[PDB]
Amino acid sequence: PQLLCQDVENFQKFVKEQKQVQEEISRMSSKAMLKVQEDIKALKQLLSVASSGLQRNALAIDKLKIETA
Amino acid sequence: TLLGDERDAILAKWNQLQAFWGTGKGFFMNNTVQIKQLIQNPLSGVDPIIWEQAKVDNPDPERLIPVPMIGFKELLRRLEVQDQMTKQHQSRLDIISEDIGELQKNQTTTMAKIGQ
Amino acid sequence: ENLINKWSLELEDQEKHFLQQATQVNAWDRTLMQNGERIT
Repeated sequence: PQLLCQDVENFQKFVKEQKQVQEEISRMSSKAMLKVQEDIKALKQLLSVASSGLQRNALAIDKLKIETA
Repeated sequence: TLLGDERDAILAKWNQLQAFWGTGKGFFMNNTVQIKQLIQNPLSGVDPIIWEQAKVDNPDPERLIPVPMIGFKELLRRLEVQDQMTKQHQSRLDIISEDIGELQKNQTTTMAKIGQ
Repeated sequence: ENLINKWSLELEDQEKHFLQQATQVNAWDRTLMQNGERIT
């Protein structure tokens, strides 16, 4: 029976060790991923603000060119 | 004895040998013709059948190919990749924001010159 | 037969948890890709 009672312990050892990897995944929970979408949604609106500023600049540029001419 | 056999099922259950891997068999879509070269001739030990079913259920097949996920240690490595990608991601957002801010400052200066 | 019971029990439990964990990892990866697109 020693074989059986050693196989039981080694088997439960392997299983518990894999449960440890389950525990590691449990620790690994990710949230900066949730932050990435916010960062990108903000980068878009900021680039849009810059675009609006430059688009306001272009009309002044045309006015400057024509008036200087 | 069915006791030792149930124990063998428990032993192959929670394990890295993919012997009915503890119902921990789970597939992730890792972004990726060489696709059709890799996605067939199946992977490191995943069953051809479930791998084909995964390539069948994989969303964004052009934006992602199937990748074996091996237990929860692989989930851990995946979350590590996730955190690293998130770091580079907010860093790239930072680069874009710096570009936008420089644009706005120089545009303000240009506009002020326009008035002169 | 007691420890044999706890073996299968912990198996099923931690397996359900780890499956949900791989699922959360998949979701985080989906969000990472989707935000990378906007970054591009």
